[PDB]
Amino acid sequence: MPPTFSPALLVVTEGDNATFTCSFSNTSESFVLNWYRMSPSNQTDKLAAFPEDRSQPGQDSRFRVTQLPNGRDFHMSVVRARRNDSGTYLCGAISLAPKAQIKESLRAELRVTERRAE
Repeated sequence: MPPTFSPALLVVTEGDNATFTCSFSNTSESFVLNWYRMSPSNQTDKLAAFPEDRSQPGQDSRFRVTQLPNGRDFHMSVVRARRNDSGTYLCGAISLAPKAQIKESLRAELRVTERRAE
């Protein structure tokens, strides 16, 4: 039922492929799923989408969407995360029609900790 994005806090190490889970419910039989970073200025920046609504080849390819065999569950991965990727994130969906509008999920935190000594 509700548009969800979890865990509410993900803690990872520098160079990890940091993954969150989105979950969505819709009346529309088909839709675009999309992903955002939320700024301290309270704006949002587009990261990735499925089907790919990212438009341009200037999108950072580290941000990955993968569709799960659950049928309505989705893997949002920051492939090779650095300390600068720490911040707030949130998920969304929108129908294929031109009259559509974005349904957003609740927000979560990404936290990237220092690469350990070995």
